[PDB]
Amino acid sequence: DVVMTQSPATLSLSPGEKATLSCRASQSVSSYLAWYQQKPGQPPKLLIYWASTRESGVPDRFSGSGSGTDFTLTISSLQAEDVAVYYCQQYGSSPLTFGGGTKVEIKRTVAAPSVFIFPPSDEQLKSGTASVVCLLNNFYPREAKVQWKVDNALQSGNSQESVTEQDSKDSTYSLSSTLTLSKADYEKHKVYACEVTHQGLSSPVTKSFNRGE
Amino acid sequence: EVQLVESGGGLVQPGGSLRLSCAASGFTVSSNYMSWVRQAPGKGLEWVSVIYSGGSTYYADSVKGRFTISRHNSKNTLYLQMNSLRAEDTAVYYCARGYGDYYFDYWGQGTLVTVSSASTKGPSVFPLAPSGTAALGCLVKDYFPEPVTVSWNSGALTSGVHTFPAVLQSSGLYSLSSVVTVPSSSLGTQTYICNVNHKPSNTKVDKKVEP
Amino acid sequence: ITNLCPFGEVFNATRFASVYAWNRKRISNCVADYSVLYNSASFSTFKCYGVSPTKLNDLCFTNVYADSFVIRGDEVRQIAPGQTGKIADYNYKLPDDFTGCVIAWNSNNLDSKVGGNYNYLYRLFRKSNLKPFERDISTEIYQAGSTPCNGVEGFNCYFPLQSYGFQPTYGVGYQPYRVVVLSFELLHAPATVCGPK
Ligand SMILES: *[C@@H]1O[C@H](CO)[C@@H](O)[C@H](O)[C@H]1NC(C)=O
Repeated sequence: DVVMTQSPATLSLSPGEKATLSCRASQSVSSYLAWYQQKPGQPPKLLIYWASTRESGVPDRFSGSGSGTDFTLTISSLQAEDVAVYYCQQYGSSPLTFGGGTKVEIKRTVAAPSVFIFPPSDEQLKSGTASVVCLLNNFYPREAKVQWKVDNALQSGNSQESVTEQDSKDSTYSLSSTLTLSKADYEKHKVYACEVTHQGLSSPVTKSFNRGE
Repeated sequence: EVQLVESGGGLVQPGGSLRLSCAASGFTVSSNYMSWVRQAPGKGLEWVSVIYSGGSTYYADSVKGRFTISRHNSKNTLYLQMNSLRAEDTAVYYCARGYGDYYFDYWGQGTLVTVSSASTKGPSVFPLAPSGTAALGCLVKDYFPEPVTVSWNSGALTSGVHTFPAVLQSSGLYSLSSVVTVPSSSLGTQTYICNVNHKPSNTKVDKKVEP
Repeated sequence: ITNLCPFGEVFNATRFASVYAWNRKRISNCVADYSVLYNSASFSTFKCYGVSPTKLNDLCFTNVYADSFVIRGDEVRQIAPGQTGKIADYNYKLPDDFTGCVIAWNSNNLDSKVGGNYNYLYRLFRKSNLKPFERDISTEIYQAGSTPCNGVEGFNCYFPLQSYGFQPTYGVGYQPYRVVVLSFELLHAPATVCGPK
């Protein structure tokens, strides 16, 4: 069967540049190729079909070329709302197979995070579970480090991180670190701190709160 | 003008059965090529089945003999019956109109099919206490399965709302935090209520967040 | 031995037809040497269903129908009894009780063109599958959305015929294949097609 390989696996380019996504088939599939654009939390949208012909309603910056094994999808000018996953899909062979997908990222300017820390609610604390939430809001690049201090305690692996997808409006990320404790293992410490290290910060930002207030 | 609205997704035990329905508007499914295409969570798209304009049905090798694509012509509706579901069939399914099983110009919104032996559990919602600007939100914890839809003030506030993707805990249940940044002018004067909605457990939580 | 059947005017024809408008020639009132086809090295596919291949020189039929067209390489398997596909449903359907021989050979050196040969078409859209041995050359617009599509092409109104692009650099399975389907059908009229004595 045709094994449909996309390169590169991820692509990060500043806006206004030309992006070239390469797709390669294990066999020769002629011009029987389509390209799809899938936003996060949104169905895929057909961009081009027959490896060159644009779908109506697709803007003119998308184009395609190639034949047989090698194909290219070209975005002539990357803009803010093109943060999506792009799939090449053959339909010459009898089983329709999609590609692995290429995630396209936009290089905006470096933005320092806005950092908040949220204590556990008291209605949560009577269910035996405590959750402290450290929120990093509108930062770029994606690489940030969140270290938890519990009156300077060497915390290791007790937290879970969730990162939103890159926004189509301003190309910034948001991160949430959740630290989970037992209720009798919550109140043995007084002051909690979340320390964040990021490229856009000259010093690591520490946000702390007290249990007693 | 063309819309494809799906239903029937939910939690199902392994070896169970599930009947996905795709209603269509703007075209007749009795004279069009229709496909079901699934996407594993975190992985790429995979074509499942196709029904032709004349009624010929084809299936992928991993789903042949288990699934059954059909349509019911007098109501513009496409069905996918699934029997003996295994563990790797947990996926988001899309119904898609095709140009002769070549390319899919119109896609359905997609519905999630979860195959596990776990039970459906209603979420627990906890407020996040806020401290220019300030962030406030609510944490949805210990639910199964996806999705939980969080709106703010009956959907009237969509600016600055970050709904984080759910993470799998070591206990097997999911949790997501929904936050929103509000300036301090309306912080003490406006009440914010996050509508937590869970379709599988039928859970509606209108938990107000207050300073 | 006199008046051999004109298989040279069918197999060695200069221009073949497309599969939506497949040609039919009524081979009758002649004697047919089938073993000059079975011993020909050119034919890639030679499948006889209702009849053994070497027994064709002995059985006598009242007429043969030769249906000639051009399809893709991967679509050859659909020219068989009981198969299903685009060609089987909407272009050329064989019956389940089909007696005859399907012969297919690669014609990449004839029907392919460097700029693409768009002279060969196949029907893509139809409301229902064809009956066996049914010809449908209608090129009317396909009403796919049941809007008031009053003949004019556009959205949800597709042209039913798609063109096979044929180029010499294509892979096997996209190259053109000439297919001749011989259907030996035996009505209770006196038989006139036999083998050599
Ligand atoms: C076509 O012509 C070649 C050479 O002229 C011949 O060998 C072959 O038998 C012919 N095909 C027929 C008669 O079907």
